[PDB]
Amino acid sequence: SHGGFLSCHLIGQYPETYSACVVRNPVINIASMMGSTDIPDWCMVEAGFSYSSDCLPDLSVWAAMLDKSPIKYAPQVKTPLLLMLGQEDRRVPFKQGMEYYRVLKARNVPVRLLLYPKSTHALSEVEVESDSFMNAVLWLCTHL
Amino acid sequence: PEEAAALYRGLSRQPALSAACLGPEVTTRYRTVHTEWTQRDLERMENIRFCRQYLVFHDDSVVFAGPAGNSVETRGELLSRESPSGTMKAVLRKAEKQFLEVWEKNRKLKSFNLSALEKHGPVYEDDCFGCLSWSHSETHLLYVADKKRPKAESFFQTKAAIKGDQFLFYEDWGENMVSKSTPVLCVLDIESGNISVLEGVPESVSPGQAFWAPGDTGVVFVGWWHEPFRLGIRFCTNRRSALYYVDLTGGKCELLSDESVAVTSPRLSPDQCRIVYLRFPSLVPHQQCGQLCLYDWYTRVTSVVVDIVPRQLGEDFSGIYCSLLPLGCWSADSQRVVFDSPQRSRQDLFAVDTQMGSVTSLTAGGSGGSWKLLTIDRDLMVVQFSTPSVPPSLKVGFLPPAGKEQAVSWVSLEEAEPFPDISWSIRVLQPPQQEHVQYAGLDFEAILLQPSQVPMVVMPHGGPHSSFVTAWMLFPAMLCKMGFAVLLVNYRGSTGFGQDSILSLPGNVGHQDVKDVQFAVEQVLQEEHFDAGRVALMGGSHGGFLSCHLIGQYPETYSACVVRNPVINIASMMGSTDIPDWCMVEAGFSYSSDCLPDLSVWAAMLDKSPIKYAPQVKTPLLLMLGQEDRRVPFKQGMEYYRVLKARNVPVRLLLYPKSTHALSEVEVESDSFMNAVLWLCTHL
Amino acid sequence: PEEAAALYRGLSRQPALSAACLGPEVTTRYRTVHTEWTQRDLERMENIRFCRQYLVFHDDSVVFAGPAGNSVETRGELLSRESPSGTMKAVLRKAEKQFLEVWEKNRKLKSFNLSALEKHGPVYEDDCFGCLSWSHSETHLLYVADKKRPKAESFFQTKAAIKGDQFLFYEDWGENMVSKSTPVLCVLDIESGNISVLEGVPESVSPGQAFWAPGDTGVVFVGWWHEPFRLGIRFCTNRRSALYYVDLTGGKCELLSDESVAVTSPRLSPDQCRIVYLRFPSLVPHQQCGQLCLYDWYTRVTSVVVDIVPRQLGEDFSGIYCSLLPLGCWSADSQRVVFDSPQRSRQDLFAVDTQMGSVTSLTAGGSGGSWKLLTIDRDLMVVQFSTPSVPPSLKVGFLPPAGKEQAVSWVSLEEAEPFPDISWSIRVLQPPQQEHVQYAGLDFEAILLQPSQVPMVVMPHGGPHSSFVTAWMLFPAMLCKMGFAVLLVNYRGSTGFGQDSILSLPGNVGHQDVKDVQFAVEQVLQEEHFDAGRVALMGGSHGGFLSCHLIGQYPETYSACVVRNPVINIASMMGSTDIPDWCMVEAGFSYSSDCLPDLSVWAAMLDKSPIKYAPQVKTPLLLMLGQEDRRVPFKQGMEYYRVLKARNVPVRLLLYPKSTHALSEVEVESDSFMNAVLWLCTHL
Amino acid sequence: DCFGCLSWSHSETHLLYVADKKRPKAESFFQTKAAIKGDQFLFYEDWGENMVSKSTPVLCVLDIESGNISVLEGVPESVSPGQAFWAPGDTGVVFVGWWHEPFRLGIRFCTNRRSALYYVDLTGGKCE
Ligand SMILES: CC(=O)N[C@@H](C)[C@H](C)O
Ligand SMILES: CC(=O)N[C@@H](C)[C@H](C)O
Ligand SMILES: CC(=O)N[C@@H](C)[C@H](C)O
Repeated sequence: SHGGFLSCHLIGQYPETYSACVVRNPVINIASMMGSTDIPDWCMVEAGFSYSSDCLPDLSVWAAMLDKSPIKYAPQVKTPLLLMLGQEDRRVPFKQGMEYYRVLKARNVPVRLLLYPKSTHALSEVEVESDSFMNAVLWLCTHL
Repeated sequence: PEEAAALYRGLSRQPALSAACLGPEVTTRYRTVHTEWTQRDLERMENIRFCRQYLVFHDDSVVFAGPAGNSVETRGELLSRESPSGTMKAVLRKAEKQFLEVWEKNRKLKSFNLSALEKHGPVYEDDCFGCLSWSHSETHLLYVADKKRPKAESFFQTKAAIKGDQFLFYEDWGENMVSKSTPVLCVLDIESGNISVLEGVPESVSPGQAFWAPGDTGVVFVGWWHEPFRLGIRFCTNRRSALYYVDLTGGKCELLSDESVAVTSPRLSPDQCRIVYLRFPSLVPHQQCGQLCLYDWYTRVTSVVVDIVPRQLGEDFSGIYCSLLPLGCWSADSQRVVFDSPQRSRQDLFAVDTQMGSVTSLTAGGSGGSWKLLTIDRDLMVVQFSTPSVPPSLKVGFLPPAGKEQAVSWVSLEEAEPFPDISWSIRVLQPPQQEHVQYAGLDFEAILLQPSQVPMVVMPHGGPHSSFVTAWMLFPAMLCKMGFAVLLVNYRGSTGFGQDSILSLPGNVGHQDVKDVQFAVEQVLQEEHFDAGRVALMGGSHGGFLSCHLIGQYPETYSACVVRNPVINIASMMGSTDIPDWCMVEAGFSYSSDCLPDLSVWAAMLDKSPIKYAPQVKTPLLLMLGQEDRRVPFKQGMEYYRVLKARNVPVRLLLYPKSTHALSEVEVESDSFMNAVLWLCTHL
Repeated sequence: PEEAAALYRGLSRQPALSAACLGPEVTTRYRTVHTEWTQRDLERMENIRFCRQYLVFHDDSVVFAGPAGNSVETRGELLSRESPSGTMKAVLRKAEKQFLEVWEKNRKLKSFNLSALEKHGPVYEDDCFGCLSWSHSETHLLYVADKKRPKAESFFQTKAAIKGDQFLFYEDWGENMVSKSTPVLCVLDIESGNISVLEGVPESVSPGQAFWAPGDTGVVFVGWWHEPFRLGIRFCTNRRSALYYVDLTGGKCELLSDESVAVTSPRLSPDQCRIVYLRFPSLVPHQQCGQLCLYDWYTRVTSVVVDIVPRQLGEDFSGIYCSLLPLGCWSADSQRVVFDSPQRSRQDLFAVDTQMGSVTSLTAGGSGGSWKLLTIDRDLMVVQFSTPSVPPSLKVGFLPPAGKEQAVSWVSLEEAEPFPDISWSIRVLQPPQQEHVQYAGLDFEAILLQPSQVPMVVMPHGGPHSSFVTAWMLFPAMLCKMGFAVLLVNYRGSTGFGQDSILSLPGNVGHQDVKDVQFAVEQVLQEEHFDAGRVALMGGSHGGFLSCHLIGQYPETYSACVVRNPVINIASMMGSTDIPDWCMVEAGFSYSSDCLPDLSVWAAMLDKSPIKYAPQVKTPLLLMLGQEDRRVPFKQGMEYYRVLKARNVPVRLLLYPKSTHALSEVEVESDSFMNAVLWLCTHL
Repeated sequence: DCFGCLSWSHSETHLLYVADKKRPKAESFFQTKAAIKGDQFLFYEDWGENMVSKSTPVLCVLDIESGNISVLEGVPESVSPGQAFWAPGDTGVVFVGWWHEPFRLGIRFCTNRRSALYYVDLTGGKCE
């Protein structure tokens, strides 16, 4: 989640310091996230603007959320990545990981994706959790 | 609510044609024509498909024609194709599993269980990739089916395969193509019963629309490029593609057309010496005017039989706008091709010579109407004719020799009773300031329906590279029967008006078509003298986008609005859809796969979106959304709904948990239409 | 096992006719004939039903005939009936629920949901009671459906009806009629859409076979008596019944025939002035020779057009043995009736005049074959012809005027390729001592199939009041193809040999037919010079009872035996069968509802049971039983098996958990047949 | 855990819990009949993440002796109640009310939603 947001920021801004990365349901674009989520106030508060129910964001607000997003550092990533997404996630929509995956695939960077059709923001199902943990451990053992 | 329900029940009774074919000629001479029809059953809430047979006695003249039995309903049939000689018939049946059966005479010769053979995935039943072609030797069959994914198992499995790859990701072809990643060509031998997959298709290409080469030596197909992404393919004819030929044995592959432009709909002449297809020059708009290209099998040469008409090539032709050519389109002489294309605000049939290059309109003249060609075999043409005031009817004609094509006589196999309470007309409108510099002098049209103090309903088409034609439309007809004058607007950028009209729209979506619709409404109100107090809007998809723009920029001109799956924010839409290039092209920027938009691009899409005018809306609104829509995500309507609800504006919302971009389900369509009619009747 | 499977697959491919109808006459004159066929699909393990249409051009002569399309499979249709004028068509569709649809031209006019109206139970799809008749004014429909049982609830029900009657007992009509207690007549008005149940049927009578009276004033039906018990009705034509007429309004009821004899199959003349039905004089045997009775609607008089033939009325007639007359059986002149009846060891078509009383055989002479009449309209007859060496074929003929009926010419619409590797013949046998005193001079027949050191298979028919006819039988044909000579025996007591032959059998079942079968086998072995070392037996129901007797009474004459649902003890069967009368009659006693069998009765039944010879059986026996057989309790076979097993006699038992007395399910029939062949082959 | 509650009465004779409200029955326009027509596919907003099909809860009180179930009639219209418990003396119910006007923001992992503490009498619908 937010840890994935920080991990993407770290692998983007410091490319030659890490050898692997595993992220589950990350946040990639705040501006695109605001339109499709159940907590639109989270994006406004984290960006730095007060949230108003009867309001429409201006161009400066969108510019701020675009500048703070990790996708801005996408064309500098050079570390293998593994993503786990929940197709029924409603807090962080699953398209956020897919746009990052598309950007990384366009530049020919090794990326692995696993999509769970019935999971949620927590990945709390026994089978889902077991499979995700085993895949992450094998990925880390193989690359490191 | 009882009168509206009765009217809908009455108007949904009329059937619609789906396909046609011609049987072998029997010397007593006469022929049999097989027609397939579809209808809506409201008691069962389903789409019933049935079949019927007709007999035509011919001497190059239609001596006699009549029915030859009753209608028998068929269930479970996906694909069918009669034999080239008419002896046999191959059918695909979805009995959970899939079966391929070969009927001959009055007995089922053999049926094959495709699933239990464990060689491929489920077959393709769509029109973009689905194909079933008999061999020229009548001994083999060919079709397209999904590839076989290796079996996967969990890490912790009790055992008396790849472990961990259970939940891998497989990308599909966007809208209405769920779980369709990579198709493959399969060939079945009827005698032995074996199934073999071809081994010459390039890795980065998905094949389709295959047919057997002359001599049964190879397979000719159309390949679509899916590297690095899989863009949406429904309602889009700008995807990179090519024409390929692959030998049955050895895996040899050869290229037959250019690799930097879309090519589609290839057909083979009865003489088995030439191929004709459609080529699209540009890739920016999702629907444009193509050119008819011809390829010689022996001489190995290519030519352009028809070209792109800039504005209009004569008073009868405006360009080729059909996505798929008919399954049978050649003539007996193997020198002429008959197709059906839109023209202005109607649809017509055209015949094109592959040597001279002239195009002649067979249905030219008259007051209007829509004609559709179903098949042509041995110079016998089967045609469906529809008009806004009469349900579709069936007709059979004979193609006269070259130079006298316009003198064609029709025989009515099946005629439907018309509705004499609907009068329709076509109005031509010239824009004022509003005209651009590169493209000047263009005019658009609008169809007006009135009964034969009158409220009006304005309907713009989606697309925006689509068009309205004078055919049988259920909803406008029932609205006119209720007492509403209906105006369907074909603004600048529609199809059937030349390539310049299509090319003018991109880069100006939001400030040019809205003005065109408003001007059409104002001119019609001034001329026809209707009731200006009660005027309503009702648009679907892109039309909803235009309707929201209209109700935002002109608040005191309308009294109601009904929108289904509208587009509200382009910038937010770009991130979650299967066609990201649509937003970039409509905004005015070239689409690049390896690119990230800047702040100026986001500012442009924000300025062109209708949400910018949200705090000025003062008209009641009704929204219909599909929770499983993948072309226009359903959050787009919900953000507009939230903005309108915050300002305390009366809004009604209906969400269908299993619908799609089309709302094509019988129950969904019935409920949505009834709700819209009640809303319009109550508010107006 | 591969060769036998391939042979069965090849021989099961041939289709079989099910029904036929004739369309309206069109003046160009020509007519359309609709044929329905059934086939066995082994890949899906189901029975596929499809339809086909033919065209016949007539000038009272068949000028031309040929096919008019392909075959389309239909699923979910239970009952159908074309309109009397041919304009419309009513269909019953089992889409969980039941629908009644009215098709006209190329569109479904209206469909009614029968279940949601909550007026009656499920409709009847059988042939004994099922009926669907259009009104003479073409505005109403009539059918038969189960009665409505009042709702019941448990004593302890959580509530936000009768309590305690949840598990009440409702008696059904024996075999193959589960959950069918009391039917009722329902009339549906197409215009309004209402459904009304008639209110004149007597309480102690179940109605059926209804049709509209002349003038659309009332309904004429056949009523069956079910007081105090409900005896089995399948394969039985001796149940008390009568002919009743009930007015639509007022509930008036009238009787038209005698109330102390079975009457069935009433038909109405095209002139709408007379009715013809079949009357059965005796009630003892389950199948006998009836008489054709005629009733005048205006004069209110009754007469006997045909009577019971004691031995033989000429060299071409032996009596009427058909349970149901064809749906269309009258002629245009409304003075002649055409039916199909067995005669000796074949089946023929007969025409009977209702004024003179003479019966003429249209298919008289020739070498053999089986003819079946499907329909006759406007003196045009549709006929199915089958022979043991050729699958059934379709034919169309014209009925010549009176006095020259034997000069009828046929036109072959559809002909099936024959099998030239099978030769069949008919043998006549005269019994020795073995002849009774009351009935002397009777002779029986046997059909012999041989290829065109040979083992033989002997097959007696069930019934025992049934018969074998020279028609297309799958199992004897495949056995002959394997290399087995097949002998089908029609012992004394079969049908098609006069009333005396039928009446001789009762009271002597167990010591007379066994000797007849043994004599036939001995004579055939002596004459044809086959291999006496290898001779097998195979039979079902009564045939199984006979087979068991033979292998016990004659120990060293057979080398194997395959029985199916056999009768092993009549005494025990009496209390566990739906037809307890059969046991009493066959044993030689008069069945009485109010009677408890004495010791004498029991003794007789046990002495005729084949279990009294069990200690001597030494032939390997293959037993196939249907767990849900309600005609012959499956426990019968079990008791025989136990005895033989205890005495160490090779017995293999294959119990089907859902099969009935017929074991007709494709999955059961395919396995049973296959297993049988292997068994016989191995031992022989 | 946000709204679920089950509290015994102080007199040990009643029970109280929270359950979803009752939506009026709806039917299609074309229904075969031997209710509101057209409102079948109306929209009901839920409480965001992991709370699918949970729009407006209500307080229910069950009497063990008689077996009747009664819904309280004092909760304000624009407030969803929860975390209820019996007041001292078994005279009323004290609960926490969350505001859902005009939107329903997500509530899982969030503790900044506007709310208040309310007291409602069993009979009369008095609210404080
Ligand atoms: C409050 C929230 O949105 N959290 C997601 C970003 C992550 C599960 O942390
Ligand atoms: C191509 C596309 O996205 N169309 C939607 C906006 C609408 C169904 O028109
Ligand atoms: C009349 C009848 O069904 N009898 C049984 C014994 C058998 C099926 O023959």
